[PDB]
Amino acid sequence: VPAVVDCDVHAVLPSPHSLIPYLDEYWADQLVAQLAPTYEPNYHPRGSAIAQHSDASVDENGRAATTAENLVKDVFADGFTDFAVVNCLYGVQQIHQPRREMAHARALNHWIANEWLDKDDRLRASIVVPQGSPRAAAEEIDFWSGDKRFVQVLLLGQSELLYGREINWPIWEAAEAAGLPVTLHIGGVFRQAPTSVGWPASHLEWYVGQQSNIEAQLNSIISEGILQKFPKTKILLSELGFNWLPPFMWKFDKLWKSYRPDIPWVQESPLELIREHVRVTTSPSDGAEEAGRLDSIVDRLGSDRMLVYSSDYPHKHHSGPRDIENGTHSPELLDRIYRRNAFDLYNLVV
Amino acid sequence: VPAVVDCDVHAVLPSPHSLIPYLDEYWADQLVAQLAPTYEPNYHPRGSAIAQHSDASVDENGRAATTAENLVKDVFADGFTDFAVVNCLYGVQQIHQPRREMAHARALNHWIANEWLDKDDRLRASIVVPQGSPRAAAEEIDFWSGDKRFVQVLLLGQSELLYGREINWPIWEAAEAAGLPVTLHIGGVFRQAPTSVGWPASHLEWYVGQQSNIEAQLNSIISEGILQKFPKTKILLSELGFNWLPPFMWKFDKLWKSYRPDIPWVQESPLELIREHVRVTTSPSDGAEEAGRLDSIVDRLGSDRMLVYSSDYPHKHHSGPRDIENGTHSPELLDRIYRRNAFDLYNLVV
Amino acid sequence: TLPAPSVTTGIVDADIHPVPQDGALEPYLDDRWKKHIREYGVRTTTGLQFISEYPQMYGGAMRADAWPESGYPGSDRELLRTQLLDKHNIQLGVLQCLAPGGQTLNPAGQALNQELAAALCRATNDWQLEHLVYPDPRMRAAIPVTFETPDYAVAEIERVGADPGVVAVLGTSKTLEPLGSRKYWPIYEASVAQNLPIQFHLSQGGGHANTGTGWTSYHTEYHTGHVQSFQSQLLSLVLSGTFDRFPTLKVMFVEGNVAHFAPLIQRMDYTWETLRGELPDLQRKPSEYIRDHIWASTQPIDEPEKPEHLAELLEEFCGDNVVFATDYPHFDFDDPETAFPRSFPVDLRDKILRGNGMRFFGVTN
Amino acid sequence: TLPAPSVTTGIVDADIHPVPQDGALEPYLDDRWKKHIREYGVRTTTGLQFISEYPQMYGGAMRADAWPESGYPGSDRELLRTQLLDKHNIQLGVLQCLAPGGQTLNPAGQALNQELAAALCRATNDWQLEHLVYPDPRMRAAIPVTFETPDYAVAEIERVGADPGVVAVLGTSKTLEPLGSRKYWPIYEASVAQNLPIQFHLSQGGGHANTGTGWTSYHTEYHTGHVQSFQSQLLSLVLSGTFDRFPTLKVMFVEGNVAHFAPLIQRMDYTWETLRGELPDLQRKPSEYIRDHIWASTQPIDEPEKPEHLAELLEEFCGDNVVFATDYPHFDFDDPETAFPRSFPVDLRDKILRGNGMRFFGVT
Ligand SMILES: [Fe+3]
Ligand SMILES: [Fe+3]
Ligand SMILES: [Fe+3]
Ligand SMILES: [Fe+3]
Ligand SMILES: [Fe+3]
Ligand SMILES: [Fe+3]
Repeated sequence: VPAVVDCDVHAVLPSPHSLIPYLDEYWADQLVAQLAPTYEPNYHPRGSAIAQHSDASVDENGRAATTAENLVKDVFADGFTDFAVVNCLYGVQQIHQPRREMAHARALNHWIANEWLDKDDRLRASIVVPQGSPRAAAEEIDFWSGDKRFVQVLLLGQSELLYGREINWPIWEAAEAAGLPVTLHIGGVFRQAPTSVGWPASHLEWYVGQQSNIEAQLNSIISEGILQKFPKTKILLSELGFNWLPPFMWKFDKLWKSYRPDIPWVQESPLELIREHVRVTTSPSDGAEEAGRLDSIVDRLGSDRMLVYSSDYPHKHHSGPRDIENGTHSPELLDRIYRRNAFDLYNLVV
Repeated sequence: VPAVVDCDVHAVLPSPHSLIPYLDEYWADQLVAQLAPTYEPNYHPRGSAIAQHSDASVDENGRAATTAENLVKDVFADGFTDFAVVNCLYGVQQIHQPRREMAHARALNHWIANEWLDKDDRLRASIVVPQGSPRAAAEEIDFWSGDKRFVQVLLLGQSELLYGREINWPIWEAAEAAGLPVTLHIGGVFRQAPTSVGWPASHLEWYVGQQSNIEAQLNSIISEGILQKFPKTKILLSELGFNWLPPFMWKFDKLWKSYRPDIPWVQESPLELIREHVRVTTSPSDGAEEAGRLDSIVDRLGSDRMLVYSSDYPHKHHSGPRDIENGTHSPELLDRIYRRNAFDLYNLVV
Repeated sequence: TLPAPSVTTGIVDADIHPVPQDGALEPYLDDRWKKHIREYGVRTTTGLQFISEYPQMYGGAMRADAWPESGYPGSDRELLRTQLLDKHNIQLGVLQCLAPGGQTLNPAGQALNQELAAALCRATNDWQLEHLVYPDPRMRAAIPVTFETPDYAVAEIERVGADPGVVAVLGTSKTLEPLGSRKYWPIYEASVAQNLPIQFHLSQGGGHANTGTGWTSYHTEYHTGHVQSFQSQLLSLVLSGTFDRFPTLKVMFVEGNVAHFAPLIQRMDYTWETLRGELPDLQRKPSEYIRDHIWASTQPIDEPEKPEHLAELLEEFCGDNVVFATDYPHFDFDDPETAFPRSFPVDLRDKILRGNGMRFFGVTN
Repeated sequence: TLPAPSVTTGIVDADIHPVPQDGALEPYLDDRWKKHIREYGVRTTTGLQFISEYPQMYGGAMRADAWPESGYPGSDRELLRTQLLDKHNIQLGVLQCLAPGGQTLNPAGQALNQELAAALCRATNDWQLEHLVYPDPRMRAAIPVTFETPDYAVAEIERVGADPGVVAVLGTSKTLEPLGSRKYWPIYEASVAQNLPIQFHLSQGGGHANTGTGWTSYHTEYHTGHVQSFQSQLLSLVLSGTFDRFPTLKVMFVEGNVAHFAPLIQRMDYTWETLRGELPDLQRKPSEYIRDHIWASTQPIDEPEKPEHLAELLEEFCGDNVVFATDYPHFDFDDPETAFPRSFPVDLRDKILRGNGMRFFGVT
């Protein structure tokens, strides 16, 4: 029996000090010397409406999801969820100094393993990797290969170079070598303008706009040959929406037809490659929870295998984690989303 | 005896068709179906006053240095130069399609050997490398390592990522292990703005300003530790001036004194490291050819092993390939500049 | 005085690419710029003398049958009259000249030398007016201006913008700031005064990489990626309140596809429901701006695996705001007779070929 | 009715960094912006909530003795009066606020929300005149303005620019276009119309990578790399003919160092000899604009290996346009009695400490 897996929930690092027990003295001393500048991202500004919903347990500082006890008390309360994949978005990937990036990426994962995975056997997590050095990124993936509670590699939607570049192929190689799916999460290294036409002037315009950059990562991944050179690769889009996929798929397919000899190794249609190797989390649902829209978007994708359930705890979205039921009348569809589609990613039984 | 080397003269590829006898059938049919777009760069606009001096043997279109016979005729006409090092700036590095980048860089170096190196044994050339993929650049260094008529590795001044980043290390690896110095020549891939404050609006703005990127590339190469991991590396600054070096060296040394524990592996000053590892061609001289100025610039560098002779054929600069003598009172200096320093680079004897 | 255009039995084609023949722009060029072009060419956001960072793949991305006896496709106005205007009953053919010479895409307003760029913009607008629009006013002009220098743009909209051979202001899809930036409001103001709408055509360049996350490698990435610029522009133009300030401004995204807009706008509304507080001066819900402000052209038409999805998505975007284009003489040219799927309803196709473009371009009967 | 700045026996300090105390801007801010900043912070060209993309290394890059009993260095008015203004007999010290304090340390003007940015610039200007310049009129204000929305910056210049407590207009070293671009001329016009000079201070941000060929890794790279921005902004401000259009315009490159300008300017001329014809409307040889238009601050003082080299190179720039700065309270703080080498010419030392600055700021 496949388990109901929450494919995207969040741990929030209290402060960089939480890294001190998992750091060599060289970096613990120096972090304290630096008055510990915090790499807390602006992806979900902590005081904005999306940071946490009002029903979320909070700590003494009013912050949700900074301890394994609060998250587990909230996510598993109703008994519906059996497992949750934790993604910690602390901004280690925006540390420019390549050695401090590595060390902090490692301590973070160590934080995740001791303060979260060891505290509840219903939690899994992604491997935060230093994307500034693809060599270090892959070594980080090998090191956590040992612990199987780590069930995917975390990458940010906006990278320094497109993930399909040769330069980035070690990360794909290390992920496939460990049998780990690769997830892109909303977030970015911000080493260029977030769009091809410059800097968004608000977080809202930025947040809506990051779907475009996922079109580019998927085109680059497929175009450069990642799915032929690493054919076991699985990719999960996390908290980037999904209703934008069909028109992108159709145009990509149509242009592949036009440019076959430019990319001869791509012998299957990008329609088929994406339905087979791409999975998408359902939170936010972006309007697919309205009447019939969930059947309509699955019709448009050409596939009922791609959408996997998530709650995106503890963020607040216009619709709730189970409101996707209002968009379908297929019991069998809700079964792929809640249970069976995620089995392809994590092979987790209840 | 050390031989008088012209450390920077330029072969000018006439048109992409000139590569056709050096490509596979795939890459040559594709290049003709594509109506042969030209990656001629704008580093020296063909119609501007720097592109060629008036005293140049031009070809049937009016272009200097499209043949070995036109360059050899002019460069060696006064018997003063024993060897010349050829750098073809044809912009294969701005080919985004990476397969075509490899195929056109390979075929460029084939054209250079067959129709320049095979034509006059006084000619040396650099290897052009496809820096879009460091591992593909590495393989093309190694492909030309048996032929010692290739005496250095060409890299553009502006790159995609700083040359000190671990992504780029396979280029210094392959360069060190084939004996070759690496030169940075003015030019770029233009995948960000040429300056840190936006795009230069004129060619003059761009041409003067490219010095800034060379402070950034050296600080990157030194600070990231290339001089300690590949300690035999030599770095030639072909055609980027040189008067800017001292004030940059002084600051880089000052701040190294404070920041040293951030880069512990650099245990010698950058001052010393730049003197021992970096040579700069002399055309353009940037006004060090005025009275007593060449002595001053050598004194500010704190060394006379750096300046290496070049004409920059066929480019026209305000001052000519030997007006540098008007800057110095030492015949020892000029002996170093005219042939001894470049023995450290190439070990070419009369 | 040239008459207003009239559409009756024929169609609107909102995107046609004519080219000046060699030297054809010089009569309209001050001599200082003719020399600057001989010496430096047109320096843009490349390190390349002649091409853009992504040159065309197969035969100039042109139709194989569209080449004149001599010159580039789109350079001979006879061939363009028979092969395009006559052959398809086009009665309003909006011209969008993308380059000053025999090249495919090398836009004038994108010269890093912005005094040069405004010059070629003015020349191009005089050349296409006397040489195409006035000989055959089935054609009209979308006038390129330097969006990156709003002073020279407001002046060119002022010089020629009232000419009846002019139906729209012409921009590029990529820019240094997103189009909702206050930087470009002076252009929107000058356009409202001349009762002109704005078309933004697919471009390279602009000053950033061609995606918001790196430069593309293969051609499937580059051509599919054009759509991304348009997604980012729509979001900036709507959320900045640009249409609160100019509530009669009409913009068309040209050759950015259409269907992808619909889920975009749906995601935009849905996020705003939670996060509207960050932008409390915006007067309307983001999707409510579409009907009056955002238009799109059809080429290169969307081709879903199930055809009935085309009309679904076009109604979700805004069925009144889709306008037909051919993109002649480009290789993915759209034929009015064969572009729509077999089941497509006739009321919608007739709007897209006629009424929809008529109302965007201020045409009556 | 505040008096014009009077420098006699004392010195000029061109770069002083005050910081508002927590909450102190909120008297000059609309309710909507107080709400905004509580909910969103001051978003900028990063993906980071509270810090910039290169956070400072050793203790926030502050000299460890300038921390008061409560606030951040620069936040105490009395400690700054004693540890700086008296201690070095600074008679004119120019405030340059690059942070509205509290939980945000990036310059106001670089907030990606430009409407927030202009309100932050405005509150800053009102706060620094009412809290520092007027109670202690030895300090004067370089007003931060929104260089990337010139409309808002012209409006601010016209609102407080004639205030006697205002002596300069504060920008940043990094920008989305090179400062020689027409985008910024309205701000120059509105500056000149108030007979105000403009100071561009070292900054991160701006829109591009911190070098023209990639993001730096190590702190030697980031800190040394700061001078490239300045090198880039000179070439554009000069070769654009900004100074032809605005012939009474004074710009100072604050904390970009000095020595490196000289062989840069020199290379500009040598290049311009051959290729001048690309820019024929350039009225003068490029080096000719320096003495009328381009100043620099000393700090952090260059340190050549042969100290004789220092004054040689400051003169190759332009000896009458080098002005002294402490950079209080930062770690590489320069001292007026100890900055210059023992063998430094003494007339050059006095007119840097005094003369040249009085000229830049219209002191008579
Ligand atoms: Fe999430
Ligand atoms: Fe050269
Ligand atoms: Fe088109
Ligand atoms: Fe087209
Ligand atoms: Fe400072
Ligand atoms: Fe400082």
